[PDB]
Amino acid sequence: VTAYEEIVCQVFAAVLDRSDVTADADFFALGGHSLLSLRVVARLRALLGVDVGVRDLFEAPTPAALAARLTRPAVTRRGPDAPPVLSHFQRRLWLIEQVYQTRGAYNVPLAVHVSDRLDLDVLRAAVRDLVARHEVLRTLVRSSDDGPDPVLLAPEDAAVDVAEVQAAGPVADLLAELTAQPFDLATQIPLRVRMITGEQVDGCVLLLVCHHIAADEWSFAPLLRDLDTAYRARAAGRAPDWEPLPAQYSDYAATLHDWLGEATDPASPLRRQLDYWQHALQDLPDELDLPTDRPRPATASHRGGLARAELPPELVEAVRRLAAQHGVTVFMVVQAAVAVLLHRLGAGDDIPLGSPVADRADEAVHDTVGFFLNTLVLRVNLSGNPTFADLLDRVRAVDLEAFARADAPFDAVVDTVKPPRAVSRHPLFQTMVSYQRRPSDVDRLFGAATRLVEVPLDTAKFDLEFAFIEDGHGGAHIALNYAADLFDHDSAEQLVARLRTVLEHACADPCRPV
Ligand SMILES: *P(=O)(O)OCC(C)(C)[C@@H](O)C(=O)NCCC(=O)NCCSCCN
Repeated sequence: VTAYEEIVCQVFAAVLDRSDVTADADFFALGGHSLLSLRVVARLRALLGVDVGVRDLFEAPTPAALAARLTRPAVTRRGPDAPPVLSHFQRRLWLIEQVYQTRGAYNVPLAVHVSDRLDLDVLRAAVRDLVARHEVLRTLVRSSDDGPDPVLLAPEDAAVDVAEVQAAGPVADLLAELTAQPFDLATQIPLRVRMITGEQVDGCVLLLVCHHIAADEWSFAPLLRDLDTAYRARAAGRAPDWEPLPAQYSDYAATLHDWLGEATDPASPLRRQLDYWQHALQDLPDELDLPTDRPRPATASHRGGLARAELPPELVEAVRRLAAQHGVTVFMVVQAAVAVLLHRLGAGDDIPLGSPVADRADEAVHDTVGFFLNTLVLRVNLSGNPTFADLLDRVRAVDLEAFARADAPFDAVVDTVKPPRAVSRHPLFQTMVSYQRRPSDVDRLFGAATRLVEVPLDTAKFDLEFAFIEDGHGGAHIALNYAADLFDHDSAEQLVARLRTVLEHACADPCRPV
């Protein structure tokens, strides 16, 4: 759970009086000492509601270490002969592709504009190095009577897919097209690389497409970092000089599945967290009464669109200050605003919102390539018509309770709650909200001038997905990924504009009833 880390950083900043704090910043190096540690401890006790002492700050002086400390064995690397192991995340992502024709909805794109057209032969060499380094990028998933089995391809046997694509038409729609092309997870590695060139592009656009089975959005930064390292080494005619990974994805999965235990074991973390969710999701609505343009079709298509809401830097700043002043994360403010929006549209007082939560606290995977996002149902109650400030308190309590049981796999939660099912409706929630932060310092990759370009998706995973996305340097926008079966594009533009309006009012006056 990243939220503990963000709150610690928040406290460091207010106590040390700096706008300086990152996940790796040492409290004592930043000007903290034993006396000031009292104020960190006191504030964290009031915001997180757990026993913290100077003890923990001494042992774990960084926000990353402190957050992981006050919340299970460390990931251990297995032997060189170690067979691959699929995490329950990967098994669920494989299962999604069997239940539905997703049309590429579970591919994740990463697109980088480059001022120089890259060398396709060096690029292919660098991708091979990237795949050799990260086993998850060359792990196939084959079906069997049972379910899926991992198949780890040897580096020599991992046929990478790297190609140049000339752009006649515009590149942004071409990016969406390349992103949606399907992976056969049983025969192709879950990574595709395309270099878009053309008379209308200056340099090239480098497109990495992963299947989510091998990458979440936190994988963008190590993917670009490692690919940049391999590219520049191969351009110089040598293999990259790599510090080996502290852990492969299968190491993480084996450790996690061993600690999780079996659901029939009453002392297992799995059963204990499932029992929490069974009670926390009792009497859940099948779905929220949302204003759609078309009824829910019999078959889900995963066709989608993308509507953006721009946020003035003043608004971004006000939202950060509103979060800091109420002791919540920026995500929590966005989540509360989504709940108010659905509430005002007539969804009721019981608002379940799905949200991805990264399981990346262990230092061995904090910055590695893989899929670590569990999906949690964050159940927001809005009865009693409280203020926005009251709702921020409710949302913090709901989220911290939930984040303490973030390891129960979402598919096991569904199996435990047993909601009424329907293929055209995602179970337990149909609206997701998340907070995302794009990589910083990716401006000078591959010896050129580089910048990320966002890819307009033609797919959607739920009815609605709201993402508060920070670019790598202080900018932010809201992206609404909507199901095209249900919403016209103009309806989605209006929804995401209303979300911004709720945020404007909240920062202006959070003592206003919702
Ligand atoms: P933090 O690590 O920044 O600071 C810890 C301090 C406050 C320095 C703490 O360790 C401390 O005060 N140490 C000094 C303790 C000491 O000297 N005790 C002996 C006093 S002489 C009395 C003999 N009878």
